[PDB]
Amino acid sequence: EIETRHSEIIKLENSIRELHDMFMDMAMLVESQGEMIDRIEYNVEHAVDYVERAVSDTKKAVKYQ
Amino acid sequence: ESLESTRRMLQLVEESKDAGIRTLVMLDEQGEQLERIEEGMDQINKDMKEAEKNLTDLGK
Amino acid sequence: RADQLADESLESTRRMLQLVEESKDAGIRTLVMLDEQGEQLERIEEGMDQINKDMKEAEKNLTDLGKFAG
Amino acid sequence: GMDTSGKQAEAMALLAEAERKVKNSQSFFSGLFGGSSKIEEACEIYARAANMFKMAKNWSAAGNAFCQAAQLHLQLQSKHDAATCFVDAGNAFKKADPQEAINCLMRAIEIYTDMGRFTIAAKHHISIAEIYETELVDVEKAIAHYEQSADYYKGEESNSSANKCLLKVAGYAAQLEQYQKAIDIYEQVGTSAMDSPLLKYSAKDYFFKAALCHFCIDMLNAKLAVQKYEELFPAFSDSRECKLMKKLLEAHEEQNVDSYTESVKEYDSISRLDQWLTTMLLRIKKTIQ
Amino acid sequence: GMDTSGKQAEAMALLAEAERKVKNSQSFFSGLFGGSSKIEEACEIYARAANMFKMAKNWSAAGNAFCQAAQLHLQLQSKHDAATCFVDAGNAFKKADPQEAINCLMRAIEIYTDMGRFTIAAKHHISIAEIYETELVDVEKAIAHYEQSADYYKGEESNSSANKCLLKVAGYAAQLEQYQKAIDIYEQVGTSAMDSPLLKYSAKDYFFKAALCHFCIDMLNAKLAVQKYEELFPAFSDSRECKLMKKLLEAHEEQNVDSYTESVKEYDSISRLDQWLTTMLLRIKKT
Amino acid sequence: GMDTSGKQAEAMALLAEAERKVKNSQSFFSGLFGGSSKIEEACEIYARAANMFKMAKNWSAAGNAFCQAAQLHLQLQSKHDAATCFVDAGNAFKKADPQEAINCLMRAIEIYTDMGRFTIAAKHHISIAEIYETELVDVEKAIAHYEQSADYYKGEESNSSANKCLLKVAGYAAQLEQYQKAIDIYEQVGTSAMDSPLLKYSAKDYFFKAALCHFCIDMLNAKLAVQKYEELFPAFSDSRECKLMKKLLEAHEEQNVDSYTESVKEYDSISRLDQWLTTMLLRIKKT
Amino acid sequence: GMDTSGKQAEAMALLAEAERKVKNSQSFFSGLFGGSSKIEEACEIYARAANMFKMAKNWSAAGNAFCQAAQLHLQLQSKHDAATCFVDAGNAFKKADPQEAINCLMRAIEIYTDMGRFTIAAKHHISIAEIYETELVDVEKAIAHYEQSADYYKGEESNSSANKCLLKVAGYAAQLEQYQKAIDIYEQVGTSAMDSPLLKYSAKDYFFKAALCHFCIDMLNAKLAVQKYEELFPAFSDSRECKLMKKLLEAHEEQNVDSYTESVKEYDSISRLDQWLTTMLLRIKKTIQ
Repeated sequence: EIETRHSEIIKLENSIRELHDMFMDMAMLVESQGEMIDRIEYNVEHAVDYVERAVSDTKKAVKYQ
Repeated sequence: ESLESTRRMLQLVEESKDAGIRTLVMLDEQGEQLERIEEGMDQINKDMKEAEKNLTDLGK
Repeated sequence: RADQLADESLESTRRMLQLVEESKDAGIRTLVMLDEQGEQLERIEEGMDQINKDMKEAEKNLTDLGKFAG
Repeated sequence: GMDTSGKQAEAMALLAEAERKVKNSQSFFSGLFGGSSKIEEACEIYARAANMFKMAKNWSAAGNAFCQAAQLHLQLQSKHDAATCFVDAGNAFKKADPQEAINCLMRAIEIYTDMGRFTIAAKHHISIAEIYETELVDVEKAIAHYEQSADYYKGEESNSSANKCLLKVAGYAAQLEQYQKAIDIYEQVGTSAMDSPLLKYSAKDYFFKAALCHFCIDMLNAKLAVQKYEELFPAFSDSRECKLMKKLLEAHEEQNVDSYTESVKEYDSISRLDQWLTTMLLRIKKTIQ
Repeated sequence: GMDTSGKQAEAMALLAEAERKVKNSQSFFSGLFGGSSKIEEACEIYARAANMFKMAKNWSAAGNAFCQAAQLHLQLQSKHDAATCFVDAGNAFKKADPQEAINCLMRAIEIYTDMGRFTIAAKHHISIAEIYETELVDVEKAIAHYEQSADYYKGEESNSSANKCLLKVAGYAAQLEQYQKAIDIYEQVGTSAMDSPLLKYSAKDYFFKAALCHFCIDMLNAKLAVQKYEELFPAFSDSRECKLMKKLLEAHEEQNVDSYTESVKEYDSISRLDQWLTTMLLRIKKT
Repeated sequence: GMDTSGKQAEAMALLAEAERKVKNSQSFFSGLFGGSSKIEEACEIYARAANMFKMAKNWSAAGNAFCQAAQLHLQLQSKHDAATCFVDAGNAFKKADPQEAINCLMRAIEIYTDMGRFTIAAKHHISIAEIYETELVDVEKAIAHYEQSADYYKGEESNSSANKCLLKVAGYAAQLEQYQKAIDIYEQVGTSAMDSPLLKYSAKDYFFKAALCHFCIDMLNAKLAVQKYEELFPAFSDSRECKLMKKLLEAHEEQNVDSYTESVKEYDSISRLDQWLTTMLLRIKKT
Repeated sequence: GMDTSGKQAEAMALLAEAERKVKNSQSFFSGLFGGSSKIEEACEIYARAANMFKMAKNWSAAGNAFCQAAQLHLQLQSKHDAATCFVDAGNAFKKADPQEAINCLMRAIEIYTDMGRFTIAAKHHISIAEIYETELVDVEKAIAHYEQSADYYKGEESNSSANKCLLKVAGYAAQLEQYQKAIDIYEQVGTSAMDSPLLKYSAKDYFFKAALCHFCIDMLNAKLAVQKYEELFPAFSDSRECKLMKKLLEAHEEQNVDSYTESVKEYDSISRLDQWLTTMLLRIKKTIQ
């Protein structure tokens, strides 16, 4: 019995440590994704505003004609 | 030896929990953001389609 | 009293091993998932910036042409 | 604050300017017939007034100006812009007057679904249900909105969103409505996850819920459905929930309320409640005789 | 209910006005030569009619309308709109009758690959493959489409996308008593899994499967393959899987069928298996 | 490298023929009045000389070029381009001298708030607050910026960003010993987080911090506050935090330094503490 | 393959058409005027042919067609499509012959940095690096490319990518380059991570690597570095790695191979060693004397 418990404790130690590593990798990848989604948000909003004013100006110019 | 092993187990488990909670919070923020970006994308798509088609029709 | 000791100890080993395996498959699966949206969002990076450049240059050239005509 | 008072003063000035502008536009259309630029610029004035007014922190008149501008814009055969302004006005009214916000949001939903966009319509349906249930006390209309959103999602194979909507609908129905629909939805969603990529070990809970619903109906249906699931899903055989349910069944069989009470107490001691299982368990205990 | 009934009523109305549109528009083109605006208007009438058909819960007619709009538009010498109409028709036909959805999706993929875009083509290929797999049994077409999609993905450097298709193809090939393709794909993905900073943990699993399938041939070859993998992956012996394979090997060596089955049952008890692994294990035990 | 320093020299020369472009504005545009596009290309060369400076790691010169290009370009037209140039100048000034970056960012904030784009303005407000914190020592201006940005975020239902901003503000105010605002914010955020199933696990920490802040002012009402927290949330007492707080408050009834000293040492023996909690406990437990 | 046979047949047909189109180009530059449009149509057919080559598995032909189309296009006062086609040619040449892919990528990089987009330039720099190290047996250019990529990333405030790039370049240099740079970058990244809550639970590994780098040269300076680290970072003391380094250095002071060997073996028993740490341990052992 006790030998089986030693095997169990060894396995559990191993699993816990490798779980820790995996979780750290998760966190790193997730924060990277967050940063770069933020940059994409900025660029998309800028494109939205620029292109809206673009269409407005073009239609006004056509009206002038 | 088992006693200190379980001390280690407790410490590791609580640490993983504490960090994961913030992992989840971050993922929730990502999800929250994506819908706004999607709405903006769809709005620009509609505006561009209508504007360009109207201009092309006017060209005739 | 060793009877309940053995019972609780078998219960502990079974639950701990099972629970560890569930945590493990969960994590590995999710980690493998992450990369896909990684490169997908990379490729939207590139597509979007191409859109931006093309439309900006098109509009500026068209404004210049309209000024030339007028 | 100076910022506020100035923002409201110039907003009143701009609203008067826009009113006189639209009247002068009605005059000029016959007088000079300049086309439609006058109305468009009046709508621009209205939008600028409404946005700086919501920025002044005052909402109701902001949404009213948004609605007026959208109406006048749609008067010129422009739809998507008017519908977006409708959505913004509804969002503004969310904190001002639920009824007008709901009206404008339904207008936006109908006009969008006329356009051909479902996901936006389903999102607006979900928002309508959320606002309707959160502050106004009623479910049936919320149930209908959630069902419609799930239907629209399934129309475009959006399995996750429709799954969540149907699960919420089934939960609400089991809370108040009859149980057959809860049985069906819970069982279908649970069995539709036997091969989930991440959720291979999820459906269990759903089945338990179904079991409880079945047990809420009658003992015989409870046991028969329990067996059916036992054969259908082998893993449920070894679930703690299966043993808890069996213990409760055998205890209630002999009419010893003490056994049921101690069993539920022991379960609560091992695992915290959810505030939804406790109500059902209390209702079950109420009928021990 | 009432909404759907009214939608279908004005749907029949709109189709009547649409057939009138096409007929009188061709007549006006012949007699007056007004250009092509009327044809475009008829195309938009078809589009909105199909949209509101879908609103009316009639997928077959909506897909037919989408196909008609697509063919009339491509007859108007424009592609992207026709491709969109064809894919919409395929989506509408997905449920109910999907067979013609196959043909229309083939046409959409054909026009896309003619243009030169790949990712959407591979997505449509995998969609067709899953249609075949879910609704039909002709697994050969599913294999072909998964292989073509994987080829596209790998050609466009999308290694991850190619990997899933290759794994599915290997699984199905192993299912139909073919192991060489399965062995090759499994070992290739396992070896490409060596250096992944992330996937390394799972890099073992694929290899395991290979050994099992490689054991379907003989005994000595299984031993050679497993020892070669262990040498190539030093940590492979660390997992219980190598212990289990060694136990199976020894038990089968001396016709120790019982100990074989009890070892398998204990492995099942600690962690349950799936249909695929159980079937392969039973097939192995048959000899 | 060095040759790129020579080409930054000819890029000061590029700004110099931009100076010749403003000399055209002085005298020659009388005959080139239609050369507004000439001013546009002058602004373009301004911007590109600024970019060559930036690559040349001449932050002051790059910022000067950016500011000059923005000022020239903001001829009551193309305002968004001027705002982009101003924020670029602010980013360039972030390193080296950041003070004028504050003014340019405030101008961009005004332009955007004029346009109404409140997410961009609020993130810029966070930027100026954090540069104040990390570079300067003023905290009150950072507090005001955080309040303003949180107000803008909450305006558009962006609840999580406002919640984190208010959490930081409450922490700073607690460091600034204004506990009423801190307790208000912490109670609000905790009672909001407990609402939804995604954040209910966090409530314990917010409730503990609010309990500490309330305990700081009035010993006697601390017991009532913790009782209110317990009854409101039945699952709070189980948490080690509530037990520890109860131990500390009951020990404070009797003048025994040991009791709470070993309580805190034991708690730290399971996990390390942060500067905020350790400093707060050291300050409060002195009396 | 019949598919590939007909594919190559139509590819040859399109090549003949493209030859006729370059004949058109030379006849419209010297014989006609306004050929710019004609050579633009030539570029269109060239791009079609190149994409169909890529479909045809003839990677070299596709890359050559892309390069020819790009270089012809450069003459039309247009730069962005030139960049796109250069990048496409580099991607095509990635497989088969990648050497000219390096050149064409460098041309795309100089075009981009002339335009002003740096993140694109930096990602292409890291791509050039990775291809060079994976396929070209040479590392100094790898160090240079990683240095430029990190410079570009950190200049634009994108801290994370710069951090990982610097970590990788420093770790590689440690193996074959003077460890002073290894120490500097490792300490810098560790210090940066200490404050941030992200890597403050993993900077212990960076401190350990820096300590090993200090030890590989000398012992006394390694002792000073480790004591300074633990003084600055108190939570490093309880680290099992600190006990590991203490026992290793104590054994090395006594020059007892057996104790060091058994101690490293015991450390290996739990967790696992790496090719790099194994190499470092063997290298430091070999000079025990």
